[PDB]
Amino acid sequence: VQNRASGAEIGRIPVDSIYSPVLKVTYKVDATRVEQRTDFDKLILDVETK
Amino acid sequence: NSVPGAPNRVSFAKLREPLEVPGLLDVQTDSFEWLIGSPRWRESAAERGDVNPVGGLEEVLYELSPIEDFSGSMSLSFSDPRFDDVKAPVDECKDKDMTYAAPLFVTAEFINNNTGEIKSQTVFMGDFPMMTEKGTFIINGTERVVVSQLVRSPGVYFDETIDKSTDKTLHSVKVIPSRGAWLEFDVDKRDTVGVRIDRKRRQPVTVLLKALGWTSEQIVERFGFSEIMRSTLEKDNTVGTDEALLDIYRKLRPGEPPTKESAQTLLENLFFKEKRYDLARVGRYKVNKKLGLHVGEPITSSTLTEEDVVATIEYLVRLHEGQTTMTVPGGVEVPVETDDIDHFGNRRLRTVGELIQNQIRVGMSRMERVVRERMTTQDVEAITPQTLINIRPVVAAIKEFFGTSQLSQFMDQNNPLSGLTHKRRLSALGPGGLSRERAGLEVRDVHPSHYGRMCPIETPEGPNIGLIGSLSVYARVNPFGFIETPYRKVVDGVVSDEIVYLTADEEDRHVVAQANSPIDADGRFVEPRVLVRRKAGEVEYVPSSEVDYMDVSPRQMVSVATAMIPFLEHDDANRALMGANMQRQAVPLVRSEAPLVGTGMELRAAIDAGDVVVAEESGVIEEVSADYITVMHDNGTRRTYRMRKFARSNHGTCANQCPIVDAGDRVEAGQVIADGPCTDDGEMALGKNLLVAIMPWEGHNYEDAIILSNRLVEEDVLTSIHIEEHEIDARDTKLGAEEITRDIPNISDEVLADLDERGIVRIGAEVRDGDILVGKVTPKGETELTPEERLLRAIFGEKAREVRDTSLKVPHGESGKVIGIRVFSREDEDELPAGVNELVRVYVAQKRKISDGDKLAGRHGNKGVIGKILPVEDMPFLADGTPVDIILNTHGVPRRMNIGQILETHLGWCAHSGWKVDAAKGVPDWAARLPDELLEAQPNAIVSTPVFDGAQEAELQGLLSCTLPNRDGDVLVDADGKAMLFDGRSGEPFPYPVTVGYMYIMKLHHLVDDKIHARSTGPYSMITQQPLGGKAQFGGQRFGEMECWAMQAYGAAYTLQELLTIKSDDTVGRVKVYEAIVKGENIPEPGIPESFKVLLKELQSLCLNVEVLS
Amino acid sequence: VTSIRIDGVLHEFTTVPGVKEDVTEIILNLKSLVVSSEEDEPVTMYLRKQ
RNA sequence: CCAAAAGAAGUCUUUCUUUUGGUAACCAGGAU
Repeated sequence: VQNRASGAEIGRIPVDSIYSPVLKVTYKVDATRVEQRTDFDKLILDVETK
Repeated sequence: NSVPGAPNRVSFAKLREPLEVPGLLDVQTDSFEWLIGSPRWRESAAERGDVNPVGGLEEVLYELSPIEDFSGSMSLSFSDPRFDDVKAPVDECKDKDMTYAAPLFVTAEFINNNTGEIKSQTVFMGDFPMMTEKGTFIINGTERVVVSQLVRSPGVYFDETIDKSTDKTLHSVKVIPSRGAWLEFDVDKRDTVGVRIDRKRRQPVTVLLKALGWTSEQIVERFGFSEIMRSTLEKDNTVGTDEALLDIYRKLRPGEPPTKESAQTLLENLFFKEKRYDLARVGRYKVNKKLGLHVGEPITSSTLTEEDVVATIEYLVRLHEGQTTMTVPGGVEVPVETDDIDHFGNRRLRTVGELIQNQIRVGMSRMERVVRERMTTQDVEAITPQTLINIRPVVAAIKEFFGTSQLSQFMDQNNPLSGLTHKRRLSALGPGGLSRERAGLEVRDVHPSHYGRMCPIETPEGPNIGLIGSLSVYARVNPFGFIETPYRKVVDGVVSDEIVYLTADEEDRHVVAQANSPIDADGRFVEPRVLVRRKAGEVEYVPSSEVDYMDVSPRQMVSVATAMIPFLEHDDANRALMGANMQRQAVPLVRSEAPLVGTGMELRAAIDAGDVVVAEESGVIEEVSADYITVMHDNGTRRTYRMRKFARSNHGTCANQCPIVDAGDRVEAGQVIADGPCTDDGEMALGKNLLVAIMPWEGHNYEDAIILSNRLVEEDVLTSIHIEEHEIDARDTKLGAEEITRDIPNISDEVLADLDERGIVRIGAEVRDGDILVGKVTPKGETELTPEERLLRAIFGEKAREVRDTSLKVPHGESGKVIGIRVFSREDEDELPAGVNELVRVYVAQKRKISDGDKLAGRHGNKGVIGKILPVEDMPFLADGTPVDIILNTHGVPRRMNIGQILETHLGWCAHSGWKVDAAKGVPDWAARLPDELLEAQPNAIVSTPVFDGAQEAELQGLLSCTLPNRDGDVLVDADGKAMLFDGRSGEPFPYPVTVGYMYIMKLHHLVDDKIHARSTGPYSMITQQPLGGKAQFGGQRFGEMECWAMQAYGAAYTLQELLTIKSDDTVGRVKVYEAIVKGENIPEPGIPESFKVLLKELQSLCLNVEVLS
Repeated sequence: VTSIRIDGVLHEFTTVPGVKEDVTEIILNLKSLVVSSEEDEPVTMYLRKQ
């Protein structure tokens, strides 16, 4: 945030802000495709926070 | 490798180089210390040219002295040039706008040749700018570079040109001297041998020969082997020496009465009296070598001689006769052949010392003219050597050279590599060289004599292509200005380690093999047949018994910038030229990162450029800080190194220096002790390693466009700092008393808040366009004697208070913090330009992130502007959730023939992940000749592939097959080098694997924020009332002739009429249309442009009665 | 973190006496903090070292 | 067309009146 936008002295140093706790996310699906056509998926979701 | 603290960068090189890369700034520094005559050069010449050591200044002073009058009754002589210590250090000179220079003194001695009264004095000859330890000059505070010039050497050049009318060969010869008069001998369509002295009509050679004192018997005695010379002599029509002299006088002296003494003396004056004709030492050497006259005698004397002229004529007639070789009486025989003027045996280099010597020479010529004119208008016995010398022309010549020239330029300081490339440049254009608009295509080519001497790749891409080149890595310039290259001589089939430097002619005589040949560990080629270079650059297969020499290494034909491209031989020359030229446009970033896959040239180029701090003496670090490093030497003494923090370069970039040592470490001599702008622990680091995918993605990387992750903006990966400089000064003026103050007329207080108590803004204050940086007022002038006001001023005491605020405002499109303020003043007896009381300089700094439209690039010429910057969630990501950073298009790679980027991507992935070749039972065959300790690497390993001896395709494939898993035992990239990506925007996996890896990309200094501009209305010109030009004023875009043709072709007459009248220079139309727009009315009709009326007035001023009828 | 204020410095492009890093590097190092607050309004945390 | 000063009205800050004040040519370097 620019120093002028807020009312701040010369000694203020605005800093870029990153408010994100999550670090890395991925997933993989285990699809079962049988010959009799009763199918379904299986989502395995992996979450890593800081 | 040979630096005491360099990082461990493991190389794929198979060969071993006998010779280390020379000092890369030796051209400049060894050319200047010859000019001033340092003891270092004296020793260097002693172990080489001890026959005649003399500097440039001593040569000039010896050729100048003595200065004598016509009677010869008095003389003046100069000797013993001497320098004092520099007036101030480098840093003070750069800070205070002072030229870095040293005083020069000479010993002038005046002798009266009729009284013998000798008068010696020490004469001050001015302040002589001195070169720093980095190859630069500091003139008026700025740092400059003198470029070496490629010219044509003086000598004799024979050439043949066919004839259209007769289809006959017509030979010719040109004797081009240094600073003299030309004379050409030629054979015309009729079988006769002519002459063109100075620049006149052809005359028979017999006339010149007789004028030289040759009887018609001697001519037919020696020149009796040719029908042409007999034919010319018979039809000569001139008998008697005096008649020939008179005819030459007629041709040369227009409208003057011919005589015997004048004709006898003028011919010898033009070519034999050495005051109006010089060949130098290079010209004399070249003439003697071409004609083979004086092989033994040393070169002392620089004028022509009758022997040379007769030998030239004989050579020309025998060349026309079709002879093979010719022997001249008293000299060894030589081959009779024509010359190539683009041969690097005929083009010499005028280095930084030669150019300054030439300027001192013209200055001294002017001074001696003044001296010998002043020696006749002063009475004798009042003359002292100080009253004859006028030093002003000499110092004027130096100022003219160092301020106004096409070879004295502002140092290129975009990044450290730019300056090193600037100091090793050979430009064929300058005063005394060819011109950019008048250069053909035969001088822009790459002659086969350039091998090892001028890099064929690195050259400008514009209309300067071929006219500016760069010196190769191993090349050196010999005492005559000819470039040399080391060769490893092979004696009887045994490749020795004796390095010999050969210039292009000697390299022509012998047969040279290649560096990457199969040496068998005992200096013996494996096979008898090897590629070589024969006389005219011909490449053949000679049995390995004729070979005389071999190159000291590959990478001998490339320059510094082109030696930093990995996998250069997999890229075509067109794209490698761009890749080399775009590496010196990269901007320094806030934090630097060394490439994962380099070539090993980065460390040497970083330490030789000079932007790093290097320990002068070994010792132990005592104190470290962001501002200095204190080293405690082994013997008592201590040294403190000060750092350049956030300093502006010539091109507005940051020039930080930060230490890379701690308070207890021990350092060694020559060890890098503090990084620089674009260095990472001593190695060049111009860009960053980004994870890349080589797929087309939704058309955003279409036609050379690029897609970036938003992580590179959040994490400040491609951020850079740019600094600006603003100047203003207070000057006396005839009215007097300019002042820097806060009391400015017609200005409120809200616009006087950031200013401190005495004008200048406060440090730390952010500014926008239009804000005042330095408050200043000047007298309003118009000193007027109005009765009441003047009578109040005079006796009553009313003050003038005439003020006109010429304040310093930050120009359009600029902003940022105020980081520094430098204020000079006359009160503190600072050295300021004459008539200036005060001078204040304000520095404004910005921090710029990467954004759409900014230009990026790799090292292989794969440029492109940033098309989009995607959020990190909608990007292709690996199976473990890792997004890619950059996406490059597929259609650009195979068509441009720069497949080196794909191999760099593969090796970058291998280096990032780390590998381990499994030598469980025997090393694999593909890893047989792979160097040891390359069979395994740790993650994030730095490797190097030299330019022409690096990683083979089989080795890359093998390394890809064996590469470590990341965290869990998952290998993301298979043996082909491709990965299965997920579509972060839809979610489904992409159907086919994609190529992923790590590429080293650079941020170029072509940012959008300097390129965007718009204007509704603004300032206009004065003579013609059209809008100005440029962003800093405001200015409009130009609607040229071609854009007018386009609109005429469309048929749009009203658009074209308004664009040229009520948008440019219809003075009433502008205001009327603005009013109509703001009030919602209809746009009015245009009038007459003002430029047409200006044209009419100029035509009338040329006395032409131009009138418009009705 | 939204902004900082070092007492002896006026802007981001300067140096602190005694500190091996400069203010830009200090800010880039602080850009790796992970902190969790519980109240909406801004709060300030102090750092003092000798 | 803008800035400053003074006077008047209202709003708590705009309008009306008066005065003062108000660019080029060279050389060089780049890009497509």
